[PDB]
Formats: sequence, C-alpha cells, structure tokens
Amino acid sequence: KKLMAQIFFGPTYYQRLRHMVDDKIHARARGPMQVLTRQPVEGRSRDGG
Amino acid sequence: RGPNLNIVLTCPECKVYPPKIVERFSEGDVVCALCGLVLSDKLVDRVGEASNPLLDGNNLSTRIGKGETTDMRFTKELNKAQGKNVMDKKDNEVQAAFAKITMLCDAAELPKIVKDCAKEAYKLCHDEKTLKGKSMESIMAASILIGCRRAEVARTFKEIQSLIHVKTKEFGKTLNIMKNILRGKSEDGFLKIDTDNMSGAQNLTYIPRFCSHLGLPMQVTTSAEYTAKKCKEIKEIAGKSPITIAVVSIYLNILLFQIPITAAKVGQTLQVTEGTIKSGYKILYEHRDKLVDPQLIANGVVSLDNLPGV
Amino acid sequence: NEVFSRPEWMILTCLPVPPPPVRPSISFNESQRGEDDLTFKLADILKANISLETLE
Amino acid sequence: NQEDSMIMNQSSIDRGLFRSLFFRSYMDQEKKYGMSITETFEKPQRTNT
Amino acid sequence: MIVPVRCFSCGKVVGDKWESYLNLLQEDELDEGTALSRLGLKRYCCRRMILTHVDLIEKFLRYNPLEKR
Amino acid sequence: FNMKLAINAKTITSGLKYALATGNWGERAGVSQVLNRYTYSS
Amino acid sequence: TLKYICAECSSKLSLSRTDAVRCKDCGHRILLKARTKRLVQFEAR
Ligand SMILES: [Zn+2]
Ligand SMILES: [Zn+2]
Ligand SMILES: [Zn+2]
Repeated sequence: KKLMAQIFFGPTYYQRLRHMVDDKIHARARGPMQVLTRQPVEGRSRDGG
Repeated sequence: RGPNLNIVLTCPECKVYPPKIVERFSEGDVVCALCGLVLSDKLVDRVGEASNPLLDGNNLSTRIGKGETTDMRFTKELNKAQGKNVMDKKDNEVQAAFAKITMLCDAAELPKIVKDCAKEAYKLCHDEKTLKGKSMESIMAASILIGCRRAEVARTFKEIQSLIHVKTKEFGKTLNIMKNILRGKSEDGFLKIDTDNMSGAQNLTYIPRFCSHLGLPMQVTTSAEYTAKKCKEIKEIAGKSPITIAVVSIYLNILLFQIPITAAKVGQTLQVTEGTIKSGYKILYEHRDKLVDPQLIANGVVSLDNLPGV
Repeated sequence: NEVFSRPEWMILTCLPVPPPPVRPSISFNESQRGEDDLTFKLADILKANISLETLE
Repeated sequence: NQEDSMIMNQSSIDRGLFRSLFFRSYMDQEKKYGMSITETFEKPQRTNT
Repeated sequence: MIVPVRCFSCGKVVGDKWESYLNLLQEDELDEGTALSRLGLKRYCCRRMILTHVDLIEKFLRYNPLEKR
Repeated sequence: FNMKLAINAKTITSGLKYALATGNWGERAGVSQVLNRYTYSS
Repeated sequence: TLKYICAECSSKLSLSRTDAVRCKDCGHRILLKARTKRLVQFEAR
C-alpha cells in the first residue's frame, strides 16, 4: 500500500565511523584480578570488569 | 633443607600426578582437564620500576630530585648525605664503570646488546683475585671486545684501541684472563656452547663493515666474503691475521669487479700496509680459480682476466 | 587518648613494615623482578638506618 | 530508527555497502637479556615448555 | 577500489559496464549523464554506482608485486 | 685526548630521538604525536 | 628450510634456523614469509 505521507528520498554521502559494536561488546562473569587490590582488572582486551 | 612452602595444584578427585591442569586466564580459574574441578580461583593476571637482579644485583636505591615546591638548601644536604655512604662503595664504583661502558658503547654507536653483554661480562669478571693489577682501561676494552664477540658482531683489536687508549700487551693479557674466568663462571654456572663465538679469526664478520668503509656495492662484499671463506683452504695464508685476509680478499674482488679504488686508498682506510696488501694479492694470484665465486664468472658479471698479473 | 594515641607515639622510633601484599613485586614479562615503590623506599630507609647505626 | 538510529538495507549490505577491510599488525622481537637468557622464535611443545 | 559487481540498492549488475563507461567518455566525448543513460542505468541508484566510483585499483597496480612469478 | 671520546654524538641523537618519540620537549608534553592514518583527510 | 621472499627484489629464498635474515641477491633485510601452500576456503558472502 502507498504510504499516506510522501518520503524525502535521494542519495546522501554517509561515512562509516570506526566504532564497531564488535570492538565494544563486553561481558565478564569472572576473570583475572589485579595484583594489588585483588579487584577485577580494567579493559575488555584483558577480560576486565 | 629449609621449609618447603610449596603449593602443588593437584586434583583431589582424579588423583593423577602430574595432573592435566588448564589455567583459564579469561575466567580466572585453574581447573583440572579431566573432571573440570577448579583448584584455585581469583588468580592474578605498572606500579613500580623494572629492575633485573642480574646486571646490577639486588640493589634498590632512589635518588633525590627537585619537586614542584622544593628549596635548594634541603636538596644539597640530602645529596651529600646520600653520597657519604661507605657500604655501597663497591656498588658506586661498579655503577661508575657501567656508566663508562655505556659512554664508550654510545661513542661507538654499538647496539644495545653489546652494552648489555659488556656490562654482564664486567660484572662477572669483577672483584677477581687473578684480575686486580690490570688497568681499568684494559678491563674496559676487554669487556667491550667480549661483548662484541658474544653478539656475533665482533670488532677488531684496532677498533677498541682506536677508542680506548690501551697498550696491546696489557689488553691481550686482560682479554685472556677475562676469557679464562668467563669460561670458569660458565662451567660453575650455566654451561654455554661456544659454537664459534670466541673465534680468533671471525673474518666473515669484518667483510661487510670493511666494504662499507670503502663504499663498495653488495656483490663485491659477498664475493669478498666467499673469497675470505675459501682463503682458509689456502695453507700459505692461513696464518695471516684475519684483518689482512679480509683486506686482501676485498682488494682482489675490487680488482675483479673493476672498482676504481687504489691499494693506497684501501690501505689508508683500513690501516693495513700497502706492501702487505700487495704481497697478499701476489700470493693469492696463483689461486684465482678457487677464490673467485664460480657462479659469478658463470653469470658473466666478472672475468678472471680483469685481475692484473704480477 | 591515654590508651590509643599518646603524643609520645607521634614520634617514630620503630617503623612498621607492611607485608608484600601491600607492596607486591610486579612482573613486566614474567622474567623481570620489578619491585613496588614502597619496597624501594623501605630499602632506602634501611640503608639510612644502617648508615646512622654505623656512624653512631 | 528512533533517537539517531538508522535502518540499513540488509540486501545492500550483502552487496558490499559499507563493507570494510580491517588490518591489525602484531610486532614481536626476540631479545637477548644476557648469555643464556635469550628468546627464540619457535613452535613450542607441551613436553618441554 | 574496483567497480562493484552489483548496484547496492537494487542489485543491477553494473560491474560489466565500467570498461564501456570509460570508452563512452574518452573516445566518444559524451558527457557523463548521456554515457550513463546509454549503458541502461536509468535509476539514479544505478547511476551513482558508476558515476561516483573511484578506480583505486589503478593506483594499487603501480606498485611492484611482492610475490612475482 | 681522543676526539671520538670528546664528542658524544649519542647526546644529540638520543635527545632528538627522545623528544620526538615522546611528546616531552626538554631535558611541554604532547608536542610530538603519532600521525593519524584513519583517513586521508584525518 | 622455510620459504621467504625478499621485500624489494622479490626473489624466493630458503632460510634455515641458523641463517641470518637477509636477502642473498640484493641484501634487503626485510623478508616476507611465503604464502601457505594449503588451500583456504572463503564463503562468497
Ligand atoms: Zn580432576
Ligand atoms: Zn540500482
Ligand atoms: Zn632481495
């Protein structure tokens, strides 16, 4: 069916930014602890908290 | 002897020694690979300063310096208090000698591995009863030469004498004593196979540097390396010094490749007598076939008639 | 306080030494033995104490 | 597509719209700490490592 | 870097029209719109595929091959 | 007197290399930065 | 033992463990590991 409202339509230049979800998704149930405070480490590359 | 104080990660259910143990670093666990039972959890994966207890020993010292709000009067008194300490005089002089090692290696543009090898060689040969009367410069020079030889990067005696003003006799005796005590420490500690690192000749390692001093192309350098390798088979010049063997091989391949460099320029650059170079070329002219690389003359880049006769 | 904080206890004559859990020895590549800053300061304190004992 | 979200065409993605290459370079050196303490580029085995 | 095989929006094969697009510009002296219409690209979704393409493979081919047989 | 020992070229070399490798400009931070190579315009 | 290619002259070389990493033809010290001989599978999506 036709939409009741007409749609603005045309080419537009779009850029892919370097923020991927796969480089940012992070989870940790348990992992390595820091040597000093024995708390979870920092950073998703180190399976951090 | 002494208390045990040792923890072994053994599975109390599989009872298999040695156990198959997986260190799940991502999940922070130490588990048995057979049953999956965890053994130690919350394992440890910056805040201080790096200090290797092999180069400077177990020395832990901090210096006094200017802060954000610092008076000049308080800093000088603390510096004089730190300087006037009697128990670290041996540590102070060995750090001064290590600073001299770094100064001499940095004035030669030697790589960092040479500095480390010379430092550990000085530390191993330090405070020896057999090595007490020798001059400090001789110890310095022999440590630098040992560090160059150990890293397969060995310089010559003339190089070290060009930097460090040391007489030839005392430098040779110091090198012999330090080699003896280094072999003794290797036998007492971790045994090291030489595999041609303390080699007296080492004429393969002088060819690229000596060709670089003359600005030769690469193929001249590899032809000279092949010539110097094949010069060992010649019994007439096997007793020659490896500097002279390297120089006459380089000069033979310069004449072979028609490089416009005279014997006088080679002798001036590498401090070999021009008569010695000429005699070495004359005595190597009879063995032209063996010294010249056969694949070079097969490819036609060089020919044996380019070498002038005697 | 008479029991918990006397002014005479404000002067340090017996320095407590924290355990290695307070000042752990880190590893840069599990072959270096880099110590904590508190270990270095305690070493300097010990050196100064030994120097003062020998001078006295 | 509410609150700055956008609806991308999946068919366009299948044909290469905004598909990108990603390169990551890992550097490693064998350093000589001393005489016997030297690193070696080798394939390790579970028996002796 | 090389011409896409298909139009992103609709899926028309435009990868076989790139070499004939360049010929319509350099030896037929056509402007870009008539060259696009001549090849059959009537939707601007297809026209932007060829019109806006940058042929970066030509710059990549100037470098010498690392593994040369 | 040895001229090779008199002039320590490592002073100039290491000073320039350290002040360009790190941002520190002395002996001001952030003066030298790793060049961005995400895009050409970057 | 293992195949390499010099970075600038593109000459195939075979290097062992004791060999210094250096081209034997042009002397460039940058060498690339040869591409693997096993066939590698790619989904065409
Ligand atoms: Zn088990
Ligand atoms: Zn289309
Ligand atoms: Zn090459």
